[PDB]
Amino acid sequence: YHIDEEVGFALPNPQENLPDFYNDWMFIAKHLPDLIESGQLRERVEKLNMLSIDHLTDHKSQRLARLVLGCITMAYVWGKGHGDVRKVLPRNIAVPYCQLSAALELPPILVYADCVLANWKKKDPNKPLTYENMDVLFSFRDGDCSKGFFLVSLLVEIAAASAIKVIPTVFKAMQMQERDTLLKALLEIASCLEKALQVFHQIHDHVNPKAFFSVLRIYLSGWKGNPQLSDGLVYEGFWEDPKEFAGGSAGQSSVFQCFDVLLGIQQTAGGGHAAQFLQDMRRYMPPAHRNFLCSLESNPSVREFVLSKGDAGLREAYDACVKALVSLRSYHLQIVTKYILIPASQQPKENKTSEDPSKLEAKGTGGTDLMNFLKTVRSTTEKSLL
Ligand code: HEM
Ligand SMILES: N[C@@H](CC(=O)c1ccccc1NC=O)C(=O)O
Ligand SMILES: N[C@@H](Cc1c[nH]c2ccccc12)C(=O)O
Ligand code: NA
Repeated sequence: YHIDEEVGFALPNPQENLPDFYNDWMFIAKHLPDLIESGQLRERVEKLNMLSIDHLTDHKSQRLARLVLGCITMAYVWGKGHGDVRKVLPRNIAVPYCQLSAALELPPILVYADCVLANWKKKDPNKPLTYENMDVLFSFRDGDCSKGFFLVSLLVEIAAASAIKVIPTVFKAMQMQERDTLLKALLEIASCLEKALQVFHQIHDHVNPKAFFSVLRIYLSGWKGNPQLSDGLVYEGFWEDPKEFAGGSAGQSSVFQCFDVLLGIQQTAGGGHAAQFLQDMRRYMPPAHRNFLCSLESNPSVREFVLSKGDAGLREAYDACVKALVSLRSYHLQIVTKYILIPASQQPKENKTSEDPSKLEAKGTGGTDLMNFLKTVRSTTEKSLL
């Protein structure tokens, strides 16, 4: 299911170079802060020729070309972010991008698996995966804090990954009726979620709230339910009608959904605004990760095993996992308040009164409120406690 032992849902050692044939793409993607600032980005994109994708012959090269083209697409549509949008993606970019995306079974828009899971490198290959040994491959604007946002996102992803390798033992232990093994495995998983919560605290010293809200969030914004692009984006020369696709969210992270499905927590079931959003977000995940979540759903319920047992220790190990998931979502609520809500009331993007966000200048849907969505997801988690 293309899950790594060290990095989990992340692409191990992403490719950094494309074949020389695609150098013109690489040059524009590496120079977006320059080309955007100078108002030359759009002109440069419109002057490219069409480059066949036929010389992208391995998965890692295709993932890199998809990160490159996705970054160029965000920059082209939004420009400087001052509201001067482009509603048609030119043929010479749009056609090879939609072909590539169909080969990778991903939508033709920048997603989490591009801008986080494939957008990193080690500075020192021989030194471990820590922030100060790492760097991102692409940024949009000078001072947009893309390095902090993408890399701390990744590191949280890597920390949660250490739980995914226990999930085999969880299911083996149930069928072997292995009480002590099952109980210890659940403690291990909770410990790994506790560690991802620790890593998530690093956001504050690498991402500035106002740069995120006022710069980086622009290029992470899609064209689903976006007043700037009511009917979607036109992929010239590929589809005749505009299409609507949500922007990046870690809604597109398997991580929280992986543990929702493992623990028998039903976000995924019986819900209006929520649940449906979580399931559509699976369309923005790499196919192998989509399948991993669906195989998980087909296993016996860990939760119902644990209720049937009359075992206070087993029940406590399970609750430790649910509790860690709750804390992660409580903490993620605070983050969203600092990085989206508070800036959006200080008048760089207006909602209602001060904190009635459609989530604002963003990407997929806000319905009424993203905090209502996020609170609903968290509240369902805490009602799963035994
Ligand atoms: C750092 C690692 C992060 C992870 C692992 C993560 C994970 C998630 C997940 C799994 C969801 C889906 C809801 C849920 O399952 O509870 C979500 C939603 C959301 N996240 Fe995050 N998140 C991270 C960072 C951030 C940051 C820094 C922001 C800054 C505002 C943010 C903004 C949002 C928003 C606005 C939503 C609501 C869905 C949407 O409208 O996009 N996330 N996140
Ligand atoms: N930032 C939050 C929570 C927090 O900082 C925290 C610190 C250590 C271990 C866990 C935490 N989050 C628990 O939900 C606070 O202000 O308390
Ligand atoms: N979801 C927030 C920011 C965010 C959180 N996780 C993400 C992953 C990818 C891209 C953006 C995000 C937004 O609407 O912009
Ligand atoms: Na582990």
